[PDB]
This record gives sequence, structure tokens and C-alpha cells, in this order.
Amino acid sequence: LQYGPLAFVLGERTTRKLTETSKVITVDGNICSGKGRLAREIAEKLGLRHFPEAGIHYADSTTGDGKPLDVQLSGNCSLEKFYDDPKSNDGNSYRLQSWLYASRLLQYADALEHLLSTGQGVVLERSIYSDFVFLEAMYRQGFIRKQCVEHYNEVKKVTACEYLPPHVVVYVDVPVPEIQSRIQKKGNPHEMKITAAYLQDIENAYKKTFLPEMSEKCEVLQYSAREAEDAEKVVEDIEYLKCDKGPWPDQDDRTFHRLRMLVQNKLEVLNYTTIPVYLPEITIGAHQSDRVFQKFTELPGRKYSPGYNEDVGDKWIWLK
Amino acid sequence: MLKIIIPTTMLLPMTWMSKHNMIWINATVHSLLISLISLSLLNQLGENSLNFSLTFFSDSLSAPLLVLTTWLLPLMLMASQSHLSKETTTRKKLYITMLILLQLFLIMTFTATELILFYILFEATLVPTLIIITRWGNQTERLNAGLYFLFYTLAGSLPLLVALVYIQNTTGSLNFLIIHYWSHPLSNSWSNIFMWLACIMAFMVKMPLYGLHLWLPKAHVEAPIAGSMVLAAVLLKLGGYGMMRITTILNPLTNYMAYPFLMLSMWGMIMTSSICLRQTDLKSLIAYSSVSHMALVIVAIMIQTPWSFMGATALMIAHGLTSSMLFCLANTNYERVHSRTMILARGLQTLLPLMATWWLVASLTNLALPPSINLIGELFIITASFSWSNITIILMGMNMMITALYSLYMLITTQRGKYTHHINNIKPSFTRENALMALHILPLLLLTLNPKMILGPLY
Amino acid sequence: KFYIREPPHGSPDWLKVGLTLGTSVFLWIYLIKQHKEDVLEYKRRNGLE
Amino acid sequence: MPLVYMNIIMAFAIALAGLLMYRSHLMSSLLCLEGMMLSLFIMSTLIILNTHFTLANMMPIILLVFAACEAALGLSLLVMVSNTYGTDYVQNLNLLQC
Amino acid sequence: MNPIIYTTLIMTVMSGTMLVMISSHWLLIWIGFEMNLLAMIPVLMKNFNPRATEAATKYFLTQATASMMLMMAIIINLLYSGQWTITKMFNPVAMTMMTMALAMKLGLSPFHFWVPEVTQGISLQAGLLLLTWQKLAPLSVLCQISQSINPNLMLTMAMLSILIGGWGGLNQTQLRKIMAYSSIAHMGWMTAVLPYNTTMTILNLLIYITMTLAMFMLLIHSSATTTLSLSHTWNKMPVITSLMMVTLLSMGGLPPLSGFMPKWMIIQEMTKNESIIMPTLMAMTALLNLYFYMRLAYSSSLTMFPSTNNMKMKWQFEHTKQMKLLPTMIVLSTLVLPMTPALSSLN
Amino acid sequence: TMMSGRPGRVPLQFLPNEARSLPPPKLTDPRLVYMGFLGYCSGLIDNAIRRRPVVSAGLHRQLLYVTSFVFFGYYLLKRQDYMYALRDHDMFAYVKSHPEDFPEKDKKTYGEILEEFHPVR
Ligand SMILES: CCCCCCCCCCCCCCCCCC(=O)OC[C@H](COP(=O)([O-])OCC(O)COP(=O)([O-])OC[C@@H](COC(=O)CCCCCCCCCCCCCCCCC)OC(=O)CCCCCCCCCCCCCCCCC)OC(=O)CCCCCCCCCCCCCCCCC
Ligand SMILES: CCCCCCCCCCCCCCCCC[C@@H](O)O[C@H](CO[C@H](O)CCCCCCCCCCCCCCC)COP(=O)(O)OCC[N+](C)(C)C
Ligand SMILES: CCCCCCCC/C=C\CCCCCCCC(=O)O[C@H](COC(=O)CCCCCCC/C=C/CCCCCCCC)COP(=O)(O)OCCN
Ligand SMILES: CCCCCCCCCCCCCCCCCC(=O)OC[C@H](COP(=O)(O)OCCN)OC(=O)CCCCCCCCCCCCCCCCC
Ligand SMILES: Nc1ncnc2c1ncn2[C@@H]1O[C@H](COP(=O)(O)OP(=O)(O)O)[C@@H](O)[C@H]1O
Repeated sequence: LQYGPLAFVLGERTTRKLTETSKVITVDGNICSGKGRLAREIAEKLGLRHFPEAGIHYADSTTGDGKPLDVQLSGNCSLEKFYDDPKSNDGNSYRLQSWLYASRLLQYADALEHLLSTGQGVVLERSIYSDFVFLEAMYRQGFIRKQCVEHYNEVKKVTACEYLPPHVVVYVDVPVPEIQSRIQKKGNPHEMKITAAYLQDIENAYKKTFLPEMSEKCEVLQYSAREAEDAEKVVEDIEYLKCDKGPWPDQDDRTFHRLRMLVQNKLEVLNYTTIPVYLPEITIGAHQSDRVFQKFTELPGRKYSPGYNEDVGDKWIWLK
Repeated sequence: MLKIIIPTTMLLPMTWMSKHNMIWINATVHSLLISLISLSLLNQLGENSLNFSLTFFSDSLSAPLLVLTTWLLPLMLMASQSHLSKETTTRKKLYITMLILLQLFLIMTFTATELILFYILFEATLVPTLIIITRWGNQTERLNAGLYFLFYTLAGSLPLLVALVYIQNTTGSLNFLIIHYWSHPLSNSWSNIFMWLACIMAFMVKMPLYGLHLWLPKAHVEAPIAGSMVLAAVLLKLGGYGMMRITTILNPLTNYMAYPFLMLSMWGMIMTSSICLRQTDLKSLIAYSSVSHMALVIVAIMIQTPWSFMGATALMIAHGLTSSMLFCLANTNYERVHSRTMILARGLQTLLPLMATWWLVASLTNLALPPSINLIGELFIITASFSWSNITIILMGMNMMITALYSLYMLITTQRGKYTHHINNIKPSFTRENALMALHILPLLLLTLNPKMILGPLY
Repeated sequence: KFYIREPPHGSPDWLKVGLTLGTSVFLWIYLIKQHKEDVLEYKRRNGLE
Repeated sequence: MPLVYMNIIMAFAIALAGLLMYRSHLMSSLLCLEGMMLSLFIMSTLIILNTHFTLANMMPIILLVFAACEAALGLSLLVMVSNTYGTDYVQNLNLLQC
Repeated sequence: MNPIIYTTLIMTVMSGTMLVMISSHWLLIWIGFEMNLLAMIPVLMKNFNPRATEAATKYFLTQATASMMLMMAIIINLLYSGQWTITKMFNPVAMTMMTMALAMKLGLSPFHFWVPEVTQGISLQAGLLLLTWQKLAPLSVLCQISQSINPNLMLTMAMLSILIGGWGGLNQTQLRKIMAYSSIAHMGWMTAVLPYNTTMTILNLLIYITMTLAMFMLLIHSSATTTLSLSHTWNKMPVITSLMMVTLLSMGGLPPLSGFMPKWMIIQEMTKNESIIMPTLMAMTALLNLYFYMRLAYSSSLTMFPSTNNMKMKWQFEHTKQMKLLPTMIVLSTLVLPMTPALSSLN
Repeated sequence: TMMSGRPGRVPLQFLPNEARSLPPPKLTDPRLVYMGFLGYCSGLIDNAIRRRPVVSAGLHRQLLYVTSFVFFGYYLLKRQDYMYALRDHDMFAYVKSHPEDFPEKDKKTYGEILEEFHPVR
């Protein structure tokens, strides 16, 4: 059987399953840092599972076939358009921010489910708790509105209040001039349109809010570019962080049961991401909603439940 | 009656199992076949009814109503497929399912032999109608129209349920044959007055009586075309059928209690015709015309003579056909210009000649032009009213004059004059619309040829 | 292999299918036998056949 | 009926009117609730002892037992309310409305 | 709460109700009520928050008061008869106390406020259990003692319940409070028929339980607790909205749905006893319940409200947990009108 | 409670021994067919709610739905028929035992009965 109250009664215990290397590690940094490479190295050396940054189409990758869906059907927002016209009149910026928050929430639920069902640790390239720095950068640059910020805060409260924070937070500090240099060398025009004040706002949010907040929960490791280049010393520093003042020691079998029941149900994870707060940016009319939902239903392996789609080669439907 | 009931319940699975592009074809063809089969019910008797079984029976009053219902279903399918082109297959099938369910309930309503089963079905017709209105209506006011329709009908009909169960406890039976053979006079007492009120008020609300009629313009204007067609042609006639049936047990109290309802009916007939004279909306004009004609039918039932019942039956059938046709014509105009205002589209005779002919014929039948069955029913009601009293002729003549005035006013306003210059999308009439009008109008003239088929049991 | 992740109901649960069919067949044969016994007992008690 | 039964029933009525008329504290209402069961105990044992219903003598004990269960339940709810709001006042139980 | 502790508390609630239903001794009936309440409080407080704590406190206070009044009635009856068996009560004062206590337990007006308050306080599963089972027990006691019920008191409380339920439901916009006021009205109908035919009381109880189970399980499936939350369900699973609309039509008492059968049978049965004004008023007042059911049906299925942007991700994902007997509850609550004469089997 | 407590009633007995002398329902009873129809509707609703093909998927499950409904409907119909037969039996026995309360009245023809005539005009 899949995990449930009967499995709990029979004796499946997360505490027994864990192997004391089951750590949640999140790597953070400004735009265009080495956090992806450092996270991959940490996951490889420690034997943990790597979770690349949850962009658009992450939910597409986790469901159906791994192939991404049409942007009209998955996200309805554009990072390139956010770079091109940040002060758009169709709410693209906040649509993108809210969709990316929901994607990060879903990825965190996926990572927690993997850790609780396997005991193997995970390394996320960014988490729920680091997502608001882009919200503050957007607000301080005039891209979004105070109502957008308030809606974001409501959803973040009622959603992220329910999960366990990371064991280890690894922050890679790179100065803004170096960030701009690397962006220019990369050569992508959309990110070359990023202003320096936007990059400074993200760093200000990271240094002033996220890092002080995560210090109370557990320990925070900060590295420069040179230190982040040498990942062996990073893994050595991780392996000797024997202290753990987070809620994980306080977690018990019943609390783990509740958490696992939550994280194995993806519709309950995203329950409050769609609350009836009618912001003009995110609200979608009845007619457009109906048209897009019909199109998604018309998608190849999406009309019925996964085991019941005959047009993708599912057989024995009449006895299933 | 099972040979007609089962094919409808088989229209249901056929509709849900047919292909996505064959739903309209299948539904229309098999509705026409069921209508042809139901034509066999017109072979009635002169002495008694057709007692098929313990549950269903047919009479000279039920048979034309069943034929009209079965004939109206395919026409509603044609109009619906006009206005529901872009819908999804599931929602098209749901619309056809609502229409089929409504037809099944109406068939069992007209053929139910017990007052309680008749009540259950005649109240069951509310759900498909309400769903159709409040789901597939176009404007915002469909929700309020559905609320008005539902609550008027239920406020009328709940005391009817109480009265019916009381009568079953009192006499032992609600079978129509038994209550006809074992009927006793209703003594003049307050209890009997309120029993009479319960029954008659249920059916007067369904009719509607003048003053209890606002739900009718609200619902008939705001419903989709199939909803408008079934609301006017058939659903208004449940009140007349019920009032004719239930007045067996209400004598002689009907002689004394009919004065307020006769006064309301005659004066409100005048008032609704006068309203029709000054209506800025076409659908509202047709709805108020329906109210006037049903007022005449109420007068016929209340005066309650063999000549008045025949006129009432004839007028009910004729009004069903004529009002359905008028609604279809107005709907074609609306599908052109997307507005219900009467003065927006003019010169439609010089833009669409054959539709002008259809408008002329429908408006000539709407006013009583001899020898149409509309006139036959109106004239029989007028003669019975003249025997009742000799000033009813004054009120009836005034009503006929105003009816001719507003019918020809509607025709002249929509069809004659000069076309609106800026309306440049009046495409030529479709074969489907032309065939819809022909199928509305030819049976009316054939019924003129054979009029004893719609004169009821008293013939 | 369309799905990146194996569906929970990808393959029929043969144990449940067999139990379902067996339960349906058992209920039907039990109903037939019960009706036959009921008819026989009714006839015997009423002295018909 | 003797006047003793009248006094016991009057005590029950007084304790019932005390419960139904809150002032501020939830504890005072709990004490009113405990008085009602005390009066019920006394009335039951007076009725049983007078009539020599021998097998019914155990009924007041069961009555006391379930009085204890009710008192325990009420005290548990009171500690939860006090933890949430800082006081046992009944004015704080106003989040839910009719 | 541990799953084992939760299931043992559910079993204790059920055991208290079953003790009430199978006992022949007034002391054992009281013990069953006490056991039910004691095990029922933690079920309400299962998800700890101030609203749940407040709802459990209000429920405990009301039920403790009702149990105290019930025991006083039992003792007064014993004083004047020396009888512990549950039969016709031998003292009118004891009968009045018993009627008041059982009405307070059921939530009949004017003892109704705790019903909407507690139901809004507790979760959907807890509200489902509350309404269903906690109406199931006191009604069995009332049916046992029906032959001594004062018709005037019972019918007054029943008409008050119907009126109050209609009006409160008219005002409410939260789904749980709507359900609570609907429950108050249905209890009014059942107790109105109670002094004439306990069989009709049982029939109404069964139909109400079926409709309430279907409705609450549809709400749990759709995870909707407000009107606007339920307005997003057409863009995720349009089938659930349609089933909910048909169930709402059934609850409002429209023919030929299963909600018409109890009202029909009760009107008929009361008319047999020469009651006309009461059935007519009861039938007319149910139009209020139908109005707010129809208001709920407009928002969720008959009109398409605006949705949000994360509904796309919700589309990508699938509902995991399967409701037990939801299709059966949907069918039984809408399509069993042609099976009406089975109430004789219920007899 | 009319028939609750009728003498000789065994508690918690769905069908007593005296019900065996009644004709059992025919297996093609329209009420049994309607119970099977309810089972089929439940199966279709199950497929629709779980997002399987409504008519095709879960044929074994739909068969189980229909079979369970027909089974329980058969036993329910037997109990209903037994209760109605019992009611008629009791009513007839009481009428037989109380002739002074249920007297036979002499039948008068309509030639002897005088009824007031109310003209309609
Ligand atoms: C048998 C034919 C039907 C007769 C009905 C009579 C009454 C029976 C009641 C129970 C019926 C069984 C349960 C059916 C559930 C179906 C759910 C569903 O998914 O439907 C779509 C489904 C196909 O679509 P899909 O692929 O599932 O995609 C669904 C997506 O939502 C597609 O995406 P979408 O977004 O395009 O779809 C959205 C749609 C999706 O929404 C739905 O599909 C929901 C449909 C209604 C919910 C179920 C209500 C059940 C309660 C009883 C009342 C039912 C009346 C209407 C029945 C509709 C049946 C489909 O929702 C809306 O558009 C919202 C509309 C809201 C207003 C209308 C809905 C409420 C109508 C009912 C209330 C009125 C009742 C009046 C009182 C009288 C009642 C009798 O249709 C079917 O599978 C058809 C079912 C029947 C198949 C044929 C069975 C017989 C086969 C042959 C037998 C031969 C016998 C032997 C003959 C002798 C010669 C051999
Ligand atoms: C696998 C096959 C399918 C099985 C599905 C089972 C689902 C139903 C479970 C069975 C329920 C009935 C239990 C049968 C054994 C118990 C025997 C006992 O309970 O039966 C009688 C009592 O049984 C029930 O009372 C009647 C059972 C019938 C109820 C179901 C039909 C309800 C009518 C609804 C009509 C419209 C819907 C039609 C059905 C779809 C005993 O009488 P008694 O002990 O002295 O009652 C004392 C209290 N009284 C006098 C006040 C009544
Ligand atoms: C699933 C378990 C069994 C289910 C029973 C079937 C349902 C019936 C309802 C419950 C009945 C339980 C029977 C207990 C009643 C016993 C009464 C009795 O007979 O008295 C004793 C019985 O004998 C005993 O000692 C029995 C002792 C049993 C102790 C252990 C019982 C286990 C209880 C488990 C607690 C579960 C909680 C139940 C929920 C609360 C109650 C609803 C015999 O006395 P004698 O002196 O022999 O009388 C003759 C005089 N010469
Ligand atoms: C006596 C108890 C009666 C109730 C038991 C209910 C148990 C199931 C509850 C969950 C909801 C219904 C099932 C939906 C599918 C669940 C997932 C699945 O694939 O199930 C497969 C299962 C196969 O059946 P299987 O379990 O083998 O049968 C019992 C064998 N001993 O598939 C099935 O079992 C599907 C068919 C279920 C039975 C039909 C539904 C109940 C019928 C009741 C008949 C009486 C009518 C009145 C009912 C009143 C409410 C109980
Ligand atoms: N919440 C967000 N809002 C807007 N843009 C975001 C958000 N999260 C990530 N991005 C964008 O996604 C891209 C990810 O780049 P990043 O992974 O930081 O580079 P690197 O892989 O070099 O570390 C960046 O261009 C960043 O602007």
C-alpha cells in the first residue's frame, strides 16, 4: 500500500527510516552566481539528490511526460518579457512571481516527500524562504504593487507555515559589479537588460532579512566566489555541523506522519495558492479560463487519469 | 403510452452515445419519428377515454397536447443548434438531455391518471426549465428570471400538494376516473373556500393569472430560444389542463368563487394588450401577448360551459403553435443584430423577403383571422362569455381591436419602412430557419382544415 | 512509456479484479438459489405445488 | 412530598440559574455545573434510601463518576482557553458567530 | 492526534450512541450520552486552533447543561413512579424537562445558536460527524418516549426551527454555517412529524443523513469552505459542481428528487391527523432553504466565476484520496423517489 | 409507532419465519430493475468522479455495483411486502372483530337518493 494511517499503525516510522545524513540543504545567492555548480557538487560529494532551481514548467516536468507544456497552459508568464518590459500593464511581473512561488512550494514538497520516503538528503538550488527577495526587489523598483505584495504575504503565510525549514543554508556572496560582469559575459540580452538597482535590492533583501531570519532557525554558511569554487571545503564544513537547533530534533513519529500525509498530496500542498483574492494581475476571466481549460483537456495524456489514457497507449482500461 | 415513453428514454442514451457531429441529426430524426408515433393518439372515442393501464390514460384533451409536445421537440433542436455552435460536445449533449427530460416529464404529465402523480411530474418540469434558463441564457437577468419563475410556481403549488393529500384522505382516492364518478357538491363553507383556493391558485399561477404574471416576461425574455419555445407553447398549458381536470370536484363553489378571477382575467387581458402596444422590446411584446391569450383561456375555464371548454382547448393549441413561431422569428432577427430592441432593425422586408412573408403569416394568425383555429377558439370563448353576460362582449371586442393593433404594429415596425443604414451584416435567411418557420405554420392551417381534432372532449 | 512517473493505476490490480468478479458471481448464484428456495417454500406452505 | 425534596430541587434550580447566567469567569460556571450534580446526587440518594430500592444504591456513585469526567473535560477546555487568551473570560470566545 | 487514538475515540463516540440506542434503563441512556460527549470533544479539537478550542468549549457547555437537565428529569420521574425503564413518563414536569434537554441536544430552536457556531469552528470532517451522529442519538430517545411528548411544545419548537434555519441560511455566506442552518431546518421537520409517526421521523432522518453526507463529502473533495472558494471548482473538476448542484436541488425538496419524499410523507401524515395550517406553513417556509441552496448553486455550477493563474498547476495534478461511498450517497440522495413504499420496510 | 411492539415480534429480525408464506418477488420485478439502474448510475458516477472513461472503464466495478444493488433490493422488497401483508391482515382482523364499529349499511340506489341540482349558467 501507499503511505497512510494503516501503514503508520503497521509500523512505518520516519525516525526509523532516517539515517542521520537526511539533511535538507539549500544553496542561495544573487542572480548569476555559482550556486548551481556548488549545489551540484554538494549533492554529488555528499551522496544527496540534486534539485535544480524550480523555474516555470517544473510542474510540467514532474507530471505526465517530462516535456514542458505550452506557456499559455503552464504559467502564462514570461521571464524574458519581465526583463524586456518590467513595468508591463498586464501584471506579467507579479504573475511570474506568484507562479514561481507556487513552483518552489511544489518542489519543496517533492523534496520533503523524497527525504521522508527514502531517507536520502536533498540539495535545493533555492527554496520557499528565499523566494521573497525577488518580491522585495520588484516592489522597491516599482514593478509590482502593494496589493501584490500583500497577496504574496498572505499565501506565503498560510502555505510555508506548514513545512520544516532547511537543515543547512549555504549562501554564496558575489558583489554586484561582479554579477554584472558575469551577466555581460553570458551574453543573454534579456538578463543583460537587468539594471544594477534591481541586483542591489536582491542582495539587500538577502543580507538584511533572509540571512538574519535563517540564523535563528539553524546555522548559515556564507562563502565568497573563491570559497564557493572549492566545494571540498564546503562539504567538509557541512559534514562537521553537528549542532542542530531546528525543529527536526523536536520532530516525532506522529509529526512526521502528519508531514508525510501532507507532502504526498500535491493538491493539498497547493490548496491556498488559489485563494479568491481578485488582483487584476492574476485573475483570469470566465471565458479565457474555459478556453484554456478546454485546451489543456485536449492535450494528449491529460483528458483522463494517468492510467486511463487510451490515446497514449494505455490498455486494459475496461478492467482497471 | 409506453410505446411513446420508452423511445424518449432511448433518445437519452442515443444522444450520449452518438458521435460529436451527429448529435443534432440523430436527435432531430428520432424526435420526428416519435412525433409521428404519437400522432396515433388522436383516434379518440366519443364516450370515454383511452385507459391504457392503471397509471396512464389519454383523452381528447390530453392527445393534442401530447402531439404538440412531441412536435415541438425537434423544432427546439433546430433553433438550439442555430445558437449553440461554439459549445463543447458535452455541453451540447447536456442541453439536448435537458430538452429530452422536459419532453418526458411533459408526456407523463399529460397522461398521468392520478392527481398526485400529475403533481409530481408537473412540478418535475421545473428543474430542466430552470437549468436551461439560468445556464444557457445570454444576459445577466437570467438568474433573477429563474428565481422569479421557480418561486412563483412553488408558492402556487405547495398548497396544492396539501389540498391533494387532504382530498385523498377524505375520499380515499385521487384517481381522476374515481373522483369524476364519485364527485359530491362542495358546500359553501370557509374550509371549502380555502380548498378551492389552494387548487385554483396553483394553476392560476402556472397560467398565469393577471397580477401573478411578472415571472412570465422575466423568464420568457431571458431564456434561450428553446426555453422560450417550450415555456410559451407547452408549459403555460399545464395550468389550463390542470384547471380543466381539477374543477370536477369544485362545484358548485366555482359559481361563486370565479368572480375575482374572471374580473382579473378580463381587465388584465385589456391591460396586457395595451402594454403590448407600448413595448420597446420584441420578446417582451410576444410574452405579453401570451399573457393576454391565457387570460382568455382562464375566462373560458372559469365560466365552465361545454362551448367554453372547446374554445379553451382550441385556443391553447393555436397559441402554442403561434407563440413558438413568433419567438423563432424574433430569435432569427436577434441572431442577426444581437439586440432585442424592436426599432433597431427595420426594412427587413427589403433585406429578407421570405422572412417577411413568415412574419406576415405569424402575425395574421396571432390576431384572430378566420378561419384559423386561433379565431375558432377565441370565438367559442366569446360566445360562451356572451351567454354568461352581455358586457363580456364589450371587453372581448376591445381586446380583439387592441390585439390587431399591436400585432400589425410589430409587423410594420420590424419589416416595413427603410432599413437601418449602418446594419450591414444581414445575411440571407438560412434553409434551416425557413424550414423551421414552415414546420411551425403548415400544421396550423391543416388543423384549420380538420378542427374537431383540437376541440377537446366536449365536442 | 508516456509518463515520466509510473501511474498508480498503470496495470490492473489482478487480486482486486478477481475478488470483484468472484463476489459478483457469488452474489448472483446466491440470489438465484435464494429465489428458488423462496418459491418452493411459498408453494409448499400454501399447498399449491 | 416533604420539604426536604423541595429544598433540594430549589438548590438544583438555583445552580441551574447560576450556570445559565455567566459573569466573566469560566471557572465560576464550572463550579455552578458541579453544584448541579451534587444536588442531583443528594436528591437521588434521598429518593432511593427512603424507598429501600436496594439495587439502586449504586446509581449515585455512577452519577459521581460521570460528574468527575465532566469536570475533568471542562478543566481541560479551560486550560486550553486560558493558554490561548491569557484569561478564562468568556468574552474571548467570540470568534465564532451565529 | 495519533491514528490509533483517533479511531478509538471515534469508536467510543459510536459506542456511547449505541448504548443510548440499545439500553432500556434511563441511567444507561444517560451514561451513553456522557460517554458520547466525552469522546466527542477531542474529535472537535483534533486540529488545534483557537476557533476549534472555542467551538469545543461552547459544545461542551451546551451538552453538559442538557445532560444535567436530562438527569434531573429522570430523577423527577423516578420520584413519582419508582420506574427506571424508558417508557411514557409519569410526570408532566419531568416530561417538559426531558423535552427541553433533548431539544437542546439536537439544536432545535430556541436552542440553535451553538449549531452554526460550532460547525463553523470545526473542520469539515468534524462537522459531518457532528451533524450526522449527534442528531442520530437524541432522536432515537425521543422516538422511544414519543407517546408522552407534549404536541404543543414539540410543534412550537419544530416551527421555530424551520423559520430560524431558513432565515439564518438566507444571511450566511460560509458553507459550514449554511450546512448548520440547513440542519436546524431539517431537524425542525423531523420533530414536527415526531408526535404522529416515528416511522416518518426515521425516514426523514435517513434521507437527511444521506444528503448531508453527500454534500459534506463533496465539500471535502473540493476543499471549499466559502462561496468564493467553491466558485473556483468549475475550472478544476466540473463534475463535482454538477453533482453538488443536483444534490442542492434534492435538499431543497424539488420533485422528483429524493428530498421531496420526506416532506411529502410528513405533510400527508400530518394531514391524516387533521393538521392543515402547520403543514402549509412548514411547506411554504422551506422556500427560504430552497432560495439559499439556489444562491449557492448559481455561484458554483450555473455560472462561471473568475479563476486564478495557479489553477493551471492544479489542473496538472490529480486528486489522490478517494471518498468512501460518495457515488452511492450521490445516487441515494437524488434518485430514490420511485422507491418510496420501502418506508414500510423501515416501519 | 403503529406496528412496533406488535405481539410475537422478534427484535432485530429483518425477515421473520412467517414471511416465507408470501410470494417472493419475481427476479424481473420493475423495482429490482430500478435498483439495478441505481447501481449502474452509481458506477458511472464513480468513473466520472475518479476521471476514468465513464462508460468503458471499470466493467468489473460496475458489475459489482449493479449486483450489490439488486441483492439488497431483493431483500428490501421482501421485507416491504411482508410489512404490507401484515398491515392488511391486522386491519381485516380488527374489522371482523368489531362489527359494531364497522357495520354493513343498506345500499340505496340513485333512484331513491335525492341530490340537490346546481345549474351551471
Ligand atoms: C443514459 C444517458 C443519460 C440519461 C440520464 C437520465 C438520468 C440518469 C441519472 C444518472 C446518470 C448516470 C451518471 C452519469 C454521469 C456522467 C458524468 C459525466 O462525466 O458525463 C459526461 C460523460 C462523457 O464526458 P466525459 O468524457 O466524462 O467528460 C466530462 C468533462 O466534464 C467534459 O468537460 P466539459 O467542461 O465540457 O464538461 C462540463 C460538464 C460536465 O458535467 C457533467 O458531465 C455532469 C452531468 C450531470 C451530473 C450527474 C447528475 C446525476 C443525478 C441525476 C440527474 C441526471 C440528469 C442528467 C443526466 C446526465 C447524464 C450524463 O459540466 C457542465 O457543462 C455544467 C453544466 C451544469 C448544468 C447541467 C448538469 C446537471 C444536469 C442534471 C440536473 C437535472 C436533473 C433533473 C431531474 C430528473 C433527473 C432524471 O457522459 C457519459 O459518459 C454519458 C453517460 C451515459 C452513457 C450511455 C449509457 C447507456 C449506454 C447504452 C445502454 C443501452 C441499454 C439497452 C437498450 C436496448 C438495446 C440494446
Ligand atoms: C452485499 C449485498 C449488499 C449489502 C449492502 C448492505 C447495505 C444495507 C445494510 C443492511 C441494513 C439493514 C440491516 C439488516 C439486518 C438487521 C435486521 C434489523 O435491523 O432489521 C429490522 C430493522 O431494520 C431497519 O429498521 C429497516 C431496514 C430497511 C432500511 C432501508 C430502506 C429505508 C427506506 C428508504 C426508502 C427509499 C430508498 C429505497 C432504498 C434505495 C429489525 O427491526 P427492529 O429491531 O425491531 O427495529 C426496532 C426499531 N424500530 C422498531 C423503531 C424500527
Ligand atoms: C465484541 C465483544 C463482544 C460483543 C458482545 C455482543 C454485543 C452485546 C453488547 C455488549 C455485551 C457485553 C457482555 C458484557 C455483559 C456481561 C453481563 C453478565 O452477564 O454478568 C456476568 C458476566 O460474566 C463476566 O464476568 C463477564 C466479565 C467481562 C469482563 C471483560 C469485558 C470486556 C469489556 C471490554 C471493554 C470495551 C469497552 C466497551 C465500550 C463501552 C460500552 C459500550 C455474569 O454474572 P453471573 O453471576 O454469572 O449471573 C448469574 C447469577 N448467578
Ligand atoms: C456491506 C457493506 C457495503 C458497503 C461497502 C463499501 C466498500 C467500498 C467503499 C469505497 C467506495 C466504493 C468503491 C469504489 C472503488 C474503490 C477502489 C477499487 O478499485 O475498489 C475495487 C473494488 C472491488 O471489490 P472488492 O473489494 O473485491 O469487493 C469486496 C470483496 N470482499 O470495487 C468495489 O468494491 C466497487 C463496488 C462497491 C460496492 C457498491 C457500493 C455499495 C453498494 C451498497 C448496496 C446497497 C444499497 C444501499 C447502500 C447504503 C449505504 C451503504
Ligand atoms: N522569483 C523570481 N522572480 C523573477 N526572476 C527569477 C526568480 N527566480 C529566478 N529568477 C530568474 O531565473 C534566472 C536563474 O538564474 P540563476 O540560476 O540565478 O543563474 P546561475 O545558474 O548562474 O546561478 C535568473 O535570470 C533570475 O532572474
